[PDB]
Amino acid sequence: RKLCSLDNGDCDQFCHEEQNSVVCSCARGYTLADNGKACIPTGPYPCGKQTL
Amino acid sequence: IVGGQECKDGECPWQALLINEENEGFCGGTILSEFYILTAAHCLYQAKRFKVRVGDRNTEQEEGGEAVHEVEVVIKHNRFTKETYDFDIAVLRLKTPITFRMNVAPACLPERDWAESTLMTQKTGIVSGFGRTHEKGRQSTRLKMLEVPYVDRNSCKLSSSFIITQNMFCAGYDTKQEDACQGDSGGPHVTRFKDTYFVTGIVSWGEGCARKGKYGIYTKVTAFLKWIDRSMKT
Ligand SMILES: CN(C)Cc1nccn1-c1ccc(N2CC[C@H](NS(=O)(=O)CCc3ccc(Cl)s3)C2=O)c(F)c1
Ligand SMILES: [Ca+2]
Ligand SMILES: [Mg+2]
Repeated sequence: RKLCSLDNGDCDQFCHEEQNSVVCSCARGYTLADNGKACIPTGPYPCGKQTL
Repeated sequence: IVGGQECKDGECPWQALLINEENEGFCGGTILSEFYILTAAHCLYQAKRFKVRVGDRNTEQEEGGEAVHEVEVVIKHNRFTKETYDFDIAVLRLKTPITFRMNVAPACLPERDWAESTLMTQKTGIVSGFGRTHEKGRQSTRLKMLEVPYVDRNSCKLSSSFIITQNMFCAGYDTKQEDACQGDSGGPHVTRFKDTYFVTGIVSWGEGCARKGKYGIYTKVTAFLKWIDRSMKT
């Protein structure tokens, strides 16, 4: 397994393979972190998080 | 939900409940955004007029987070038919936006390719609702959730008395007494990935509830992602 097939390419959320390299992205309401892998909620009550 | 567990505080915040004129739940839905609810198209035939309740976990008490919303626009997939149950999907635009808070938050919509290769290949998804707790009983007054394994598509087709189209998938158990049930339809099937829950299905139909050799049948949300996006822009 390589790229997106290897542990989701180290992405928090979406993983795409472009020109043979991993490209991470995030759901609406999240911004891709400076490391280009993590997804940071832009505001309160981001989608898909339990309200704990 | 037959079997499974109660949703505890904050655990199923994307659950919505379609309530009829008598303030009784008849179907579930999934909160997609402040203005939109995802449900099953067949649910639209179970009540003449209905509203959407969010933030409820116990239909017998008032925990202060509950909110009722009127529906402004019903967007039903133009290909749905009771004859095949294919295209069992609809989107509701609410008249007023939902206020997110404890027990009220949207589920994430995933990207299609990634959802098919990474979410639907996970061992399990989670189904939730206020439906019956046994095939012959009454609706649950408490919101429940249940972990349901993804079922191999070939096995799914072999087990079914009706055609499983490409817009459907199977989840649940062969013999274990756990499954969605009456009143759960239209509700969420979500898949967890790194502590984030993505919409993967809509509770659609089953030949009874938790029957041996039968599974629950879900609308494949990944097949409708462009349709949902289009529906949310108008
Ligand atoms: C034969 N056609 C007229 C209808 C049809 N075409 C394809 C599949 N079906 C259906 C088959 C069975 C079916 N039934 C029969 C009764 C059952 N109702 S229910 O409220 O218990 C729903 C139970 C569920 C159990 C698991 C899930 Cl995911 S939903 C149900 O959904 C149903 F609603 C549609
Ligand atoms: Ca309540
Ligand atoms: Mg079964």
